[PDB]
Amino acid sequence: RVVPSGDVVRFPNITNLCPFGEVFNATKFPSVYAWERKKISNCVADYSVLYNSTFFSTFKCYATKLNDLCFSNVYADSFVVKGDDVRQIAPGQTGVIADYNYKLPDDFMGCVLAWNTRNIDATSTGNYNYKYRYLRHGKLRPFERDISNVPFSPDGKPCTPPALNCYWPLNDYGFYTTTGIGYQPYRVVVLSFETVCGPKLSTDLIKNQCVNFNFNGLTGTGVLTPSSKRFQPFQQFGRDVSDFTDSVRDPKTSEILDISPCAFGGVSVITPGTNASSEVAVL
Amino acid sequence: AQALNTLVKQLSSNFGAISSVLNDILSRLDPPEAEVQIDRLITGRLQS
Amino acid sequence: RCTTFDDVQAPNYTQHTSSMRGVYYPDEIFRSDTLYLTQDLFLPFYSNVTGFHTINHTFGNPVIPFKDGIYFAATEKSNVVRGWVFGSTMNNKSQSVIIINNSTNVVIRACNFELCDNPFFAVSKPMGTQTHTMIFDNAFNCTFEYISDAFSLDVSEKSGNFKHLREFVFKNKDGFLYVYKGYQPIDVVRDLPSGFNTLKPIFKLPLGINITNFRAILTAFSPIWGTSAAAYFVGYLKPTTFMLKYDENGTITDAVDCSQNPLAELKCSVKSFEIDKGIYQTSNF
Ligand SMILES: *[C@@H]1O[C@H](CO)[C@@H](O[C@@H]2O[C@H](CO)[C@@H](O[C@@H]3O[C@H](CO)[C@@H](O)[C@H](O)[C@@H]3O)[C@H](O)[C@H]2NC(C)=O)[C@H](O)[C@H]1NC(C)=O
Ligand SMILES: *[C@@H]1O[C@H](CO)[C@@H](O)[C@H](O)[C@H]1NC(C)=O
Ligand SMILES: *[C@@H]1O[C@H](CO)[C@@H](O)[C@H](O)[C@H]1NC(C)=O
Repeated sequence: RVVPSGDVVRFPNITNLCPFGEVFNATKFPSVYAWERKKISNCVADYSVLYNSTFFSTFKCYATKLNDLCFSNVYADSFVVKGDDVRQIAPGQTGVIADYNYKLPDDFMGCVLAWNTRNIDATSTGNYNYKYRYLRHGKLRPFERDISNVPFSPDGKPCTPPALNCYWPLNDYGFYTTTGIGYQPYRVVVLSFETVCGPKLSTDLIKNQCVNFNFNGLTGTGVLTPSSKRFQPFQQFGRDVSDFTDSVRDPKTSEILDISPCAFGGVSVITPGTNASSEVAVL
Repeated sequence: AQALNTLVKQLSSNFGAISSVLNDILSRLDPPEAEVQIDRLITGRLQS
Repeated sequence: RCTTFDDVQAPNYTQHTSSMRGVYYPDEIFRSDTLYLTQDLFLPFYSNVTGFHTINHTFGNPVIPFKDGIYFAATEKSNVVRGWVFGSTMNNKSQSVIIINNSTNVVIRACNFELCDNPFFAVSKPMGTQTHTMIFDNAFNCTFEYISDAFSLDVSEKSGNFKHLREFVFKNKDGFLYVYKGYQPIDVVRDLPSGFNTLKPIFKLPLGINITNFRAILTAFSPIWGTSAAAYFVGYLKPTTFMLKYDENGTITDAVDCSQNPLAELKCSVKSFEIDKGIYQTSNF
């Protein structure tokens, strides 16, 4: 195997590690069906400030998914759930948070950061003023918000409250101080993963060498050289007649490249015999 | 042509892993999430 | 301002067979010298569609089902269908998206709008400019707002044949509404021209609304508002299997649906247009 020589880190223009108060500094979080959207754009982020705060206590990513960042905008989503509905903040996994309140995208997946608010966001009668959707005529697709402040028809027929046998779309959580951990209000920041990049620097195009490379949406080792492929302006990269990518439009300077793999192969040994000699020649 | 392409397309079989990509399973998932699904795609591709 | 018309009629329901419609670039992958088989949310071939002949009193934009995604076509002479309300309830009761082209910009927002009972473009008919976006009055609890880069489109009443054919495909995925754009020049008397036309990606829209209905915002024309001549359709995207023939430049040049007829279900097994004479095992029943 030919051992590579060089690093190729190519990206569009670079900003610094920005501070994000929407990640770790927000004090009051609203309901989950009307989950507050704040976003992250154009910053090389690590989200170590998820860990680095005195406002949170869980520190888990859905935690190797913390560095899962060389894509479009991350949405730091602010809402308070219950302990039995911490479990439903997930890509898919259609519980009462995911099917109707807050569904998560599934290209990459961020971090769900809860915090113990037994003494602030709860009461002994149940802080029922925070609510959630449990049944609605229509399921959420991923990354949606539901701000229907409306008395709801439970079957699609004109049965709205305050008429009889007509249901509300909102149950109470049951944020009790007198219960255990399963019924506590938990201030939850979710980084919805659907332009930031974690390992985002800029290095040189080490062309015509067995290198490493890290691109906008493309990693691997190989040989780099300009290409002549008629890329469309809406086409990022090329693939071969097989299904691995061998051509890329450069993330930094848009030069259409080729990606051949590094050279490799077998080894023979041509010997005439130990009784004959002790020299060999290899193929 | 067929026996190469059948050998080609069975690279892209998941074999019970979360993807058929050994470097996503390497890099994107946890190191306990990795070796579970590294050991799946080898035994799949080895007997393919 | 939420205003109504003098008369809103039903269209002529003129039936048509959509021959080669709905094709787009799914991915950002370039491939060449190749022939690629995929399913995605596609408009099928030979699909029976209906002609929404909007003519001078007819105004077709009720609640129309979206449910995953839709195909849209419009042979245009007066450039009438230029807006779309997306959402679930179509009232000021759930979060909706108003995508409009107001002859200067593409204005897209994601809010709980004060939705009128009539989605139209209040446009003066003898000159073709919009007075007010009389679809909402204001908005509440927004998540998105955008204005595109500026240009101009002549949207007055024109006569003769249809000179403009626009091809539109809308789809709900991961919050991102994907809206793709196709266009060709035409010279069109009746329902639709036969022929092949692709689409390309333009918009990646994290709108965040429950997309289950759509009301295609038309353009009103009166100097009490009316309309004028526009032939536009409604089609449905289905999880069907397509072949994708790529030329040497990576332009999709032809496509074959697998689920039309047993001839074209055979093509997806052979992976060609050329099929030799004989018998070929295809999938079980
Ligand atoms: C892919 O797109 C490229 C354009 O970027 C196409 O290349 C160009 O194709 C045209 C039409 O074949 C060529 O024009 C021809 O020029 C000759 C020379 O005078 C003339 O005799 C012909 O009547 C015709 O006008 C053009 O030269 C060519 N460009 C270059 C640089 O050669 C290409 O054809 C497209 N691919 C396919 C498969 O069509
Ligand atoms: C080595 O080759 C020679 C060639 O004639 C032979 O005579 C000799 O026996 C060989 N050596 C052994 C150990 O057999
Ligand atoms: C398409 O459906 C309509 C139903 O309104 C029907 O009248 C028409 O004949 C159909 N088209 C064909 C080609 O059968």
